[PDB]
Amino acid sequence: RVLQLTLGNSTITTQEAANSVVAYGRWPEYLRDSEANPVDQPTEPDVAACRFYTLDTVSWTKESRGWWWKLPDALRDMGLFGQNMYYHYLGRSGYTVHVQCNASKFHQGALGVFAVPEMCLAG
Amino acid sequence: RVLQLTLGNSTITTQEAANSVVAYGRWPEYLRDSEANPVDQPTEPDVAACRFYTLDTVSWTKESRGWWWKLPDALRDMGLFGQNMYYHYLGRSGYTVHVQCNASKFHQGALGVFAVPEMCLAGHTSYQNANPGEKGGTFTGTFCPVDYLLGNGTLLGNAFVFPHQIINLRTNNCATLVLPYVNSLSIDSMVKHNNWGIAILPLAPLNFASESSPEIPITLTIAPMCCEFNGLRNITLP
Amino acid sequence: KKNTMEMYRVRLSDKPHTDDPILCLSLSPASDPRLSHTMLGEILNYYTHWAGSLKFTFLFCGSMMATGKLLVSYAPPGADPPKKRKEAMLGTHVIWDIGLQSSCTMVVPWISNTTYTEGGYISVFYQTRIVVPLSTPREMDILGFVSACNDFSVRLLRDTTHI
Amino acid sequence: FCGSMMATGKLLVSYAPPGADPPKKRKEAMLGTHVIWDIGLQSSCTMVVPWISNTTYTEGGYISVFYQTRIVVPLSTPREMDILGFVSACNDFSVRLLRDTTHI
Amino acid sequence: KKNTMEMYRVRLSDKPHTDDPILCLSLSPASDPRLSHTMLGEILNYYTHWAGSLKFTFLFCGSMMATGKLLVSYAPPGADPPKKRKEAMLGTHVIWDIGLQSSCTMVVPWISNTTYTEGGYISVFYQTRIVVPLSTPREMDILGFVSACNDFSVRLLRDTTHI
Amino acid sequence: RHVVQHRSRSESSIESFFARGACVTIMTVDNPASTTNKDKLFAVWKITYKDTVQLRRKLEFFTYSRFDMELTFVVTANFTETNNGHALNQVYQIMYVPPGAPVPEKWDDYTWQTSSNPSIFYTYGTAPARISVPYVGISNAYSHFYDGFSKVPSLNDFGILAVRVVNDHNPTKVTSKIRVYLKPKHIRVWCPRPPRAVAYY
Amino acid sequence: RHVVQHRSRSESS
Repeated sequence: RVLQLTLGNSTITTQEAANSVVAYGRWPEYLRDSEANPVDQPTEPDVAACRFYTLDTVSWTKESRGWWWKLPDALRDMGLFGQNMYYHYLGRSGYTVHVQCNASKFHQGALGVFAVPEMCLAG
Repeated sequence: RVLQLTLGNSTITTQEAANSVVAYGRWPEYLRDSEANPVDQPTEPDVAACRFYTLDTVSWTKESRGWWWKLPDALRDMGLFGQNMYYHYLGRSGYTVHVQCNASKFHQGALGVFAVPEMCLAGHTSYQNANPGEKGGTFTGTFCPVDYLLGNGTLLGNAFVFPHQIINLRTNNCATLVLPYVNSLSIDSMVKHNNWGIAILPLAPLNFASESSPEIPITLTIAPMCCEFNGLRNITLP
Repeated sequence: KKNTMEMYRVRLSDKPHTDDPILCLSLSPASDPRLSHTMLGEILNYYTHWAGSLKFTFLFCGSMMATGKLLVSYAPPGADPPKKRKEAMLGTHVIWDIGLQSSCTMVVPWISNTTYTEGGYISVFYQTRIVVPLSTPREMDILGFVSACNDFSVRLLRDTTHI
Repeated sequence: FCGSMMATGKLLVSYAPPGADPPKKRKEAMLGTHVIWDIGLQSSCTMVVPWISNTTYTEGGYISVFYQTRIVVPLSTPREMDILGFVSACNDFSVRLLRDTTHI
Repeated sequence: KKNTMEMYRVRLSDKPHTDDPILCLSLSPASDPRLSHTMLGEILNYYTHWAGSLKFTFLFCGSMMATGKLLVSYAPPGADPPKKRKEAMLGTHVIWDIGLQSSCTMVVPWISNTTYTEGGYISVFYQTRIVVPLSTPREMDILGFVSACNDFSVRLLRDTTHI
Repeated sequence: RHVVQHRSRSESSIESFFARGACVTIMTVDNPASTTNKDKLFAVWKITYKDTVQLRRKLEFFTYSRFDMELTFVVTANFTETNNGHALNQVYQIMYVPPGAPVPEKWDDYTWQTSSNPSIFYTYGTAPARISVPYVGISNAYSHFYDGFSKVPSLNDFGILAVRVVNDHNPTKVTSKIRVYLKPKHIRVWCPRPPRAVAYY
Repeated sequence: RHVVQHRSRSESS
């Protein structure tokens, strides 16, 4: 089984979405009417910018200690999402982070992929 | 009566669309299925780029001989239309050119607004020279093409074979031209090829009472209509 | 004026009441150097015989404040053109009030092939001089337009275009 | 607009949303959100701006006015007019947490 | 390589992460010396006008153990080809996982007659470098195949074959 | 002379106006006598309306057009010399090269044999030759005016007519002229324009 | 030059 997913002009291959986690069991959703306002006014460009963007790959080694990214920061130079992220003043968005990792059967190791709200780092 | 028209984030005021001409009685329309192809593939962004764009006003004087603009050329720096006109390779679009002109009751004169298909001018052999963009060019009475010849060796009195309107200040002071996409092809390059050309020439010259405003403003407001382009459309097979 | 923009504008002005016509246009659309090079005349030059009506349309391009009257007279063929306003009025005419309507249309019916001066005349006279409110200019321009009617007919192509 | 009944022209009333610096030229204004106000046709122009909220405790946006055309007058009519401007909240508008700070 | 068996194999290897494309093929099936002498191109040389889609198909011919990702980008006509992987990703592309599918197909639509460099590009970049389990060779080959679609159309025969 | 005429517009139709035979070129070829012969052994002419003012003007009344093309070849030869010229009846190859196809460069060029290019083999003395080329335009109408450029830093191809004499080693030089009579057919036109003067024609 | 063309294979017969 090999599932090929297309968003817009962008296609990726996934071995299977067999174990795909949803933070707090809450799927991304637009701002609901109960929490919106016709005078504090949003628009929905989830047409084109909402596509797969594939960052430059990182190289896991024996000495690697870890990597981290911020969102929506990482996508601030990523085409229409990066454009909208600067043209517009206020914005909201969920994400789907698919961390693929390509290894043989003769490699071994484990990664912990953690999604953190308000990931304030420090020295 | 004063009709206020909104396209997108853009609003203009029209005294009335009482005499608004449609070239050849054909309204702008997308490329129809009989002339389209799912393998020669268009898309329709007529959402945002298709808005009113208002060029920088020109000043009609006693000495003015005329002005001219090319399309889609004039809109090549006009926001999303200008963006699409360069990102995409092939495009088609009709237009709505609303030539407003603001004058008192103590000014007098007449303009002939002419929409020309394939308005090849001549003293021509130069892109920058033949495509002045947003500001357009001007005619002469003797490069810049000749008033009475339209540049193309062509008595202006016969120019009324083209889609046109007459802005005679004593009567109406505005004109509207609804231009459909006209070309030998259903779709074509916008950057290499201008389909339409607007030409505004004072038929009757400007004149006015003693210490009136010496030069009145002619304002062009061009709205793309049924703007559609190529065609990034790729099929990925399993 | 010829081969300029001024060759299309009949200037009205303020000057002594001479009943000489503002214009007197002969209705030879094929051979009249004025009507000859109109689109109508350009097509008629391609044919040998033709018949129908011509609608002429004079358009006033003065001030919204200007007021006055013109006499647009039609002289049928065989009649020499009228030289004075009375002769024009006692014939077929339209008194065109400028202040009320900015244009005047006139459909002439008996237009036919020259051969292979007749046809008639459309003349314009001052009925009244033009009245302006203030320092408004006392120099206006009237334009004129011509076309065939739907009835109009041509036949026996005679392309004569060489160098 | 508080000029003559004879005056004619066009103004460009542009709205710059918050976070966007104000437009400096008429083209920048036109390519954004704007209203072309014909003076000779309507003596006033209204514009409802939506995203107004508390400062803290320069942002909010801009309403700019440009000459699209210069103003045309018939005769010795003065070429010096005045436009007034008025502002109000809408029915939707909302305030809270009173902060009377009025002392001497 | 030309006029040998090696002219058909794009070699993937292990070398510094330069985002230069593995290949950048221009979609001029009639005049492009690569696509020119394909069967498609051989037939297109017999005609003057043609239009349709081309399906390209890259086939990985490495180990069953090899793993990695390639980026197969499509640049439409009028756009110069992408030079880096990010430019390619922000356009139209397919991330081809080698370990999961041994081939990748891509149907390009806007192919038409040259005249009488445009057409677009199919580029291939390393998204990831290729991962092998052991002393398995780190030098693979990808092949490429091209064909017209059923929609494809030619007309006005132009046999130009002389000595 | 002044006659009552009923409504009649049939002859002002586009077909009646345009579909009229008219000479568009006079090609010339000399017999392949190896005497002093240059250039002369074969004629070539790119089909175009821009070389005859009548058709050019009538078309430039409009912006866009479509039409088939009935070509008719009137051949006329004679001996170039006072020489008591005896010559067996000559045959003329009248090749039509479609648009975007190679042109002959020699009498013995490969193009003359090419199967693509339709050729008439006309025996002198017989009825004038004739072919009907269809609308061979790449676009959907012949454009007389094209506001636009080839590259961003007017002209349309109707084909070529090449002509040669097939008879090989002729002793007497026979000069020949082929008047090409073009007749547009099934004409459609779009977007009328003012006519030009007869100035730059 | 870049013209929209419908399906046409008659001449490739």
